[PDB]
Amino acid sequence: MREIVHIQAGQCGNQIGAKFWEVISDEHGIDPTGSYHGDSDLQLERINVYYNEAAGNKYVPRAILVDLEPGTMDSVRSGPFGQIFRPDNFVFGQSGAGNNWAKGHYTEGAELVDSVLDVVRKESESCDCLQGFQLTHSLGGGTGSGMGTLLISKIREEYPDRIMNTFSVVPSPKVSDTVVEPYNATLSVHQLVENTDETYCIDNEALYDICFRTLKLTTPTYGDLNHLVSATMSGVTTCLRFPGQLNADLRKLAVNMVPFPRLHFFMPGFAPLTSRGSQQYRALTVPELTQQMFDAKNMMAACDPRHGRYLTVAAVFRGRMSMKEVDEQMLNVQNKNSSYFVEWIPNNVKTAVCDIPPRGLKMSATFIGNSTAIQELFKRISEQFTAMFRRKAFLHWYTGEGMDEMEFTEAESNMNDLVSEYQQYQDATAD
Amino acid sequence: MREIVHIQAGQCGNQIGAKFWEVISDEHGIDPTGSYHGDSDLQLERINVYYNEAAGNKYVPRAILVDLEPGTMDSVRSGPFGQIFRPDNFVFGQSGAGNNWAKGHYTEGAELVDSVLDVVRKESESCDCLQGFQLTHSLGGGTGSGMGTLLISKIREEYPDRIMNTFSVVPSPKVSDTVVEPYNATLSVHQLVENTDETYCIDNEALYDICFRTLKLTTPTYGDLNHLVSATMSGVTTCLRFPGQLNADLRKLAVNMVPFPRLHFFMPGFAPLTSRGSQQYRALTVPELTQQMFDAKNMMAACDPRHGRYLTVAAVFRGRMSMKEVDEQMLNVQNKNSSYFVEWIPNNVKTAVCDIPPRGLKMSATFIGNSTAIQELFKRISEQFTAMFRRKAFLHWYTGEGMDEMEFTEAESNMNDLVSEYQQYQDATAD
Amino acid sequence: MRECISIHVGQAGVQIGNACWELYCLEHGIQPDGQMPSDKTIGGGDDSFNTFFSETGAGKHVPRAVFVDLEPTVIDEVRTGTYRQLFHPEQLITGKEDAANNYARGHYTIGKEIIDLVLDRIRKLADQCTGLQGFLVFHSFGGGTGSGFTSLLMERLSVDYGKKSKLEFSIYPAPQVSTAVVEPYNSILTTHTTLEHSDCAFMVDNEAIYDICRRNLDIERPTYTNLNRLISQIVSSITASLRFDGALNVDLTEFQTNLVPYPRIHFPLATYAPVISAEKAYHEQLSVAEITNACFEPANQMVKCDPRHGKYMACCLLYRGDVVPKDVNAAIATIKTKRSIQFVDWCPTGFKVGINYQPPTVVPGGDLAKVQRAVCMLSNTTAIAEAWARLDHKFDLMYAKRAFVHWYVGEGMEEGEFSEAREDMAALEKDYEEVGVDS
Amino acid sequence: MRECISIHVGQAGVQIGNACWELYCLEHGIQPDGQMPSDKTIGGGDDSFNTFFSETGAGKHVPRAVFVDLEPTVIDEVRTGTYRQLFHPEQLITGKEDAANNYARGHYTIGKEIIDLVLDRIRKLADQCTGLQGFLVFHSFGGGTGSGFTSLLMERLSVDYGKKSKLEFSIYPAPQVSTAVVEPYNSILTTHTTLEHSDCAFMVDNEAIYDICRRNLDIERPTYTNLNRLISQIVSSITASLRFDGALNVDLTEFQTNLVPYPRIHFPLATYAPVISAEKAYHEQLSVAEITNACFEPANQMVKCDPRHGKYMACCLLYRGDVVPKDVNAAIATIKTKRSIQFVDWCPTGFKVGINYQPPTVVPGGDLAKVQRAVCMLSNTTAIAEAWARLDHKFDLMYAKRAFVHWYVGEGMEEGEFSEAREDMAALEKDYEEVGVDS
Amino acid sequence: VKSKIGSTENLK
Amino acid sequence: VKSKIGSTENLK
Ligand SMILES: Nc1nc2c(ncn2[C@@H]2O[C@H](COP(=O)(O)OP(=O)(O)OP(=O)(O)O)[C@@H](O)[C@H]2O)c(=O)[nH]1
Ligand SMILES: Nc1nc2c(ncn2[C@@H]2O[C@H](COP(=O)(O)OP(=O)(O)OP(=O)(O)O)[C@@H](O)[C@H]2O)c(=O)[nH]1
Ligand SMILES: Nc1nc2c(ncn2[C@@H]2O[C@H](COP(=O)(O)OP(=O)(O)O)[C@@H](O)[C@H]2O)c(=O)[nH]1
Ligand SMILES: Nc1nc2c(ncn2[C@@H]2O[C@H](COP(=O)(O)OP(=O)(O)O)[C@@H](O)[C@H]2O)c(=O)[nH]1
Ligand SMILES: [Mg+2]
Ligand SMILES: [Mg+2]
Repeated sequence: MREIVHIQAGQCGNQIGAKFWEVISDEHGIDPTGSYHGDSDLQLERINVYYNEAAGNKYVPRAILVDLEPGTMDSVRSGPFGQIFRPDNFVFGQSGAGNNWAKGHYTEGAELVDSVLDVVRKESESCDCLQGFQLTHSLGGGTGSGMGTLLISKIREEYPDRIMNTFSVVPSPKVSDTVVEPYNATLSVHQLVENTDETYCIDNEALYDICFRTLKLTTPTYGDLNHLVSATMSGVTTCLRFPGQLNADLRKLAVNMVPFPRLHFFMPGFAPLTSRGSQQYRALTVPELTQQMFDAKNMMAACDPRHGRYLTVAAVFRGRMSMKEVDEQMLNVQNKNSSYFVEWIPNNVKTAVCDIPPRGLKMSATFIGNSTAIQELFKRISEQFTAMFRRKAFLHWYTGEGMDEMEFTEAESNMNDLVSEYQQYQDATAD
Repeated sequence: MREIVHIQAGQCGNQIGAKFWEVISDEHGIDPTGSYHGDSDLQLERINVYYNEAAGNKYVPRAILVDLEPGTMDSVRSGPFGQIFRPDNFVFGQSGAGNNWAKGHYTEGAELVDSVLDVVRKESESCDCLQGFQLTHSLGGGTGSGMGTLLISKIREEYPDRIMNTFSVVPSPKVSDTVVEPYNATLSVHQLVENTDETYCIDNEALYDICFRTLKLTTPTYGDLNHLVSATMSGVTTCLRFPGQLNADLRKLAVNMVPFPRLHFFMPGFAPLTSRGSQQYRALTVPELTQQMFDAKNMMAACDPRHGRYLTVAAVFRGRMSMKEVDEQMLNVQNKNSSYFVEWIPNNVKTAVCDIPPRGLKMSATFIGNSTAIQELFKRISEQFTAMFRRKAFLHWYTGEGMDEMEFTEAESNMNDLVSEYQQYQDATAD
Repeated sequence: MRECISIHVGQAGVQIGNACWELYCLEHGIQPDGQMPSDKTIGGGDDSFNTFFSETGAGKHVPRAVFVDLEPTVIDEVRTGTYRQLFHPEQLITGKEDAANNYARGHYTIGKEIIDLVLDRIRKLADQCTGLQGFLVFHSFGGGTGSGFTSLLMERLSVDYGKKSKLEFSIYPAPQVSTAVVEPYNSILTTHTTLEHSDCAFMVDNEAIYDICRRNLDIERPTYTNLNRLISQIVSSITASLRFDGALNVDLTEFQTNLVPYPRIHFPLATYAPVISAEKAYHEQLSVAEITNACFEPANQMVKCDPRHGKYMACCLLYRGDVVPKDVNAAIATIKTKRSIQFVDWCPTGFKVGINYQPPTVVPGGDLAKVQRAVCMLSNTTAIAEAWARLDHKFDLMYAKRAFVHWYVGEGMEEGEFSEAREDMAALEKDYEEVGVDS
Repeated sequence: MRECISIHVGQAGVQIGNACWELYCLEHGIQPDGQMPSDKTIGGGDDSFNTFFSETGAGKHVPRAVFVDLEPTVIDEVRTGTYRQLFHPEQLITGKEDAANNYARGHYTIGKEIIDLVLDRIRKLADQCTGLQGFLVFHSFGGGTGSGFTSLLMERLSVDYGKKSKLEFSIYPAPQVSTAVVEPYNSILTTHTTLEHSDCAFMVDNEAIYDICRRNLDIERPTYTNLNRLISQIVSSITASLRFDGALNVDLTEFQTNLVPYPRIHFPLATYAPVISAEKAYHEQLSVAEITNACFEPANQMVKCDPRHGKYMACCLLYRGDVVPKDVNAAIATIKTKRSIQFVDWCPTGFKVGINYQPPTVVPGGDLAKVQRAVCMLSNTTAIAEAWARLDHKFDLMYAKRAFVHWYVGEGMEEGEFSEAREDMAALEKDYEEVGVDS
Repeated sequence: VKSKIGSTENLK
Repeated sequence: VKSKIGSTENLK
């Protein structure tokens, strides 16, 4: 019924989406060949949310892979679960963006966007009732940032009422993996704040902090980070696929989480997360899930939520639970820690409970927080962008692709307006 | 009952007809020796549409092979299924046209046309109820163009009410395989527009585009192109040979497809067409056949139908199908894409459904579109012919065979009149 | 005693006839080869199925039907199928070339070649009857044979017999779904030529039956077979009063008497209820009132039109099976009370009632559920004026450009016949407008 | 003879309906597939459960219920669960997209797509009734469908039927526990729009039932199933007078007559007693007086409010089982004597009494103990003014900043409707203040 | 165009 | 804001 078109863009985003499809196919009992070998009847009851049936009991993921270089495409094709994707959906150029937003947004992505949109339209025509779109990409890259923003603009133009969800990997506060990361991030945010319904802020540095501090991993690979991001992704759209005591689709989350049209950048989280050894010392109760969810050191975005206030909070639980216990924990958190929630919104937390827990767990819960502490991320990116743009650092690389400097000025102005709005709404007396 | 006399002319046309007879003998279960070794009873129920019985359970195809050089005749005799043709029907001269329309139409073809017509009359006398004639040839060649046009004129004179169908290979928009292709094409069209009931525009360049883009063939040979053309041919006359829920012979298609006597040049198509690997990712439903049929990149004529309007459309389906599904898809295509159909014709699409799918398929469908976008082909040919005739380029080669220059002027005038008519009917307000 | 001759013209007619004769053989217990396992009496008796089946030889029942087609494909499907031994070998009449969706061909060019053969077969069948009531002609408007040859045969039968009732079961051109590009031409020409030579033409629509199969029968993908079986159920409900005795019998003449107020308005819409799948049959109490109310639902009409846009001029309700007449009385009174069901002021008595004893017969492998009772409604309403106006608009759009006109002119059609048919269709639209005016 | 149609809108409505219909099938002995093991009489009789179950086919009872939802998840849980063969397949109505906790969506954008289908189903059910008394609409305030579509359906039913009683069982937004962030908006809009189109809306609260399960049932961790089963017990106590005979019967109209003093004050609070576990059932003498006194305990109210903060305007005590009316008389006199239970001065006769013979039925695998008698109290008190003021304060806090307002404005909502609803809610608060003044 | 049925010929 | 029910219309 309610179907989601997943779009992969860039190395940082498509590389996640591969792990995401691994996890999703594991949840629904679909082996790396597309054949169904599950046990529970509920696995195929809502299988069409992500999977088209391919006339012979093979299920094909409704996914579209976009990049400007075929290397990541070959890597995805050769790896595990690379044989379930439809070969027609691997749309890729030959040049590559080179971490240049202007390039990937105006020349190479502009040449490839027509084929990408043809594939998107073909996937949307095959749907029963299109719920929305799902994009995975990074903000500080090339293909990812520019190509994803271009695709979001195009699709928002074509489908104005569908849901546009993006899981964006944001720049890290300490270590940057791209020398021009501020420009790409600022331009990508300027494009995102105008077209997306909700966007999730994944920060790699926070993911390494979680892997070392909580999971006690000494050698964490990108498999683990992509697995955490994919667990978040699966927890988001769980209510669309399995029944539960309280259902909450993407639109319900968007309504309950976005108070004003521009404040839609969320801090995702996940629980439970334990090391391999500490499993035998932790009982799994709803209070434990609640304690780990509302934890600053558990956020996947490198922004301390204790430095701001929560506008809205989504808490999607999974597994057999008591509604009284979940409601009790939410209310106790709101009452005991009232100094961290926005005053002019009563009942800040949205609650959803599903019946089917993730693979191997008795129960879990996905945290989605809309906190004003994301102004830290935005202000840091704005200050770095100003420091680099004042000297025109590497500005010629973007002006040589036909991009205007006034466009950079407008993007900086929009970023600062978003920062000022986030600051305006926190610490605003409800009187 | 209803019988068709197939006539082969030229290398480009007879070379198709060989593959066509291979496919037809495969459909009816007739081995390369003429013996019947089929399974279903329906294969022999309408076997006399193409096959004469030869007194001993050997079936001979009602085909006539015409050329001005015996090389292609020897190639057809030596290849597979070359032993099923009757040796009396290989009519060939010794000289060859040399890609000269004037030669093949006025001297060599004029010397051979008497024997060809004797064979045609002998084949027509043996019939029960002659439905019509079927010619396969090219427009930019020698024997093909001139000989086929001469034969069409002669047969239209002798049989004025029978159906004259020709499957013509038209010049390509980018690469020409003959330096004098514009002259031959223009003269052949001048002859065709006056005598044929319907003619199909096959363009090689579009066939390579289909083979590479859709079938994902890296080394496509003329076997594959002739096989696509033969699949179209077989899909056209399927209703005359096997039963179905909706029957549509050649005359029904001619009535429903040709609104005005001169606008009878069609753009054939075929579905489904998949690569060898992408078969496991595509479910075969009537909506899928409809989506692939009404696709500009699927047309076998190198003319984009999105640059014009559809006067009439024929959609002959094959295999077990639901009539509701086919009608629903046709109506949805007409409603959602109404800007591409002619306003002054309601219900632009003719529907026919047969029960027996092609060999190896669960179901298929042949597209026959009468679009005003063929004016692109005609205008390009006219402009090339004007550019070459203004300088009298290679005009002596045709005037030395007794041909008049005023005849070239008349042919150009008729071509431009056809272009102007096609332009007149599209974008003509139905008010 | 009372005989009825069915004539099946064109592919649609022949396929609907296959369905109808399968249903007849199922209802009367006749084996596919004409034999009867309970054949206790041979050479006479009653055996009320003598209306459609003639006793020949010794213990063989042959249908009183003539199958006419211009191409041998469909009739050859019949000649080699399940009922190859049921029909008389000379009742299956074929030409050699089709009409190609061309009214001109099937009426002048090709129809003249077999019209005499068809009429001679019909005469041979009619001479074997003692109480021949009328003919049943099954065909489609937008076709070839089923339009041109149908009109030619209607003219010839009106000349030969005259006072025998001439009922038609016609596939009305759907407003959106279509098969041929030139359906408006054939439909307008057929309506003009066969108007004054027909007594009552029952209207059905493939698009409306598609919608009924989707909504009610819960069949997402029906073929032409399901449509043919539903139409066969309608035909059986119409002829059951002849084939079975009941509490209130209605012969074929009563239909033309009660449903045709004016000689030029004889297009009643077919409607059948209940049409439900076997799954939801266990959850519904299919009482007389429920079915009588469902018959007037705009979503259950066999023709894609809105009865709320017009008024009812004459309505016929044919009940079958476990039906109590008091309940019919009460349900029809309730229907008359409803203000959403509008009747013309000049027809204060708007219903005609028929009640039979034979319940509907389930075709093995069929779609409809086994029910205790069913109602077939044959309503003559002014709502069909909208469909006629739609056909007229399509005809005008196609004819203003002279598109496809040469295909008919070159087959013996004079171009003035198009204009004459269009003028007559405008006159018919004005007739429908005039009858709908309260005064 | 007397029929009642239940309508279950939204996820909460559908789940409470699952509970209620399980309890009904248990009380009347109906198997999950509609069959009855003691089905001695088929096609009529009494069998008083004809109020909620219709006799169809031959020996099958179908509930007189319509399940409405905008997403297929909950209704598909129903369609593949234990009672998949109990409901009519067309009574389970679904859209394709949810309302997303948005009143605007479920009222204008999405509700308009299936409101006609729901009303046609309701009409088909009502036409099968001879003594239809009224409708039971189960929903929740702070939801989507269960608020917007509930209000739309209430308006349409008030237009279509008018004089039939329209009772509602609504999940009132809890003062502390909540699910959605925008519950105040939906609650205020629903209350404003459905106020003048409802006869009596019974109030229950998830937080109060949480507290009752913790204190009384000794259940530390109850799920939504326990809450649904307790609400189902309340519904059964309300409808038992229709479904069973007793010493003092009370039909549905008497509730709206006795509990609604003014047209705008029709929010009586539900209360049920005794609610005890099986462990402590052996240590208590559950007499009539004990249960009557427990009904007025502030800790046993199904709505999180303090009845001591207001006055009672009308009270209805529905007894079931081994109940002697003299004891009811004495217990109600004792209640009237207590000064801590304050009634308004303008209502000297404050109680309405109903006594049934059928004792409460224990659901197998349930929570409540098997008791000989139980009392369901439906009290209309001015204490709900505090809850209305709390909802108004939350609405003002959220609306002063225009938070979430665009989500409704972009769905067809005009921004002035918020202000109109808020003004009407202030007027309702003033109504509650005025009725509580002794004079 | 005029109608052809005489529905109003004797409207008395 | 004013009340809407007429509880005091005939307080006599
Ligand atoms: N209900 C129903 N309609 C049919 C069936 N077969 C064909 N039709 C309708 O018939 C119309 C076309 O006319 P045909 O009967 O097929 O043509 P024809 O009578 O054989 O005349 P020709 O053109 O000479 O072939 C289409 O609109 C179809 O909807 C059928 O089996 N059931
Ligand atoms: N007592 C009880 N309350 C429930 C139950 N299920 C949901 N609720 C309440 O319903 C409220 C939310 O409204 P829902 O009914 O879930 O939403 P909806 O009616 O489906 O409308 P949508 O927003 O479109 O999904 C919450 O406050 C819950 O407390 C239940 O099973 N029992
Ligand atoms: N979490 C995660 N982050 C990644 C991965 N690969 C790259 N990144 C991040 O993405 C950024 C590089 O952008 P990238 O997407 O590779 O450039 P692009 O291909 O041109 O869009 C760096 O900051 C990396 O930290 C991955 O597999 N997982
Ligand atoms: N599709 C197809 N086209 C061909 C084939 N052989 C030749 N042609 C085309 O026919 C044209 C040459 O004309 P040709 O028929 O060989 O000259 P002719 O023998 O004198 O009539 C060229 O444009 C070729 O592309 C073939 O086997 N298949
Ligand atoms: Mg035909
Ligand atoms: Mg819901």
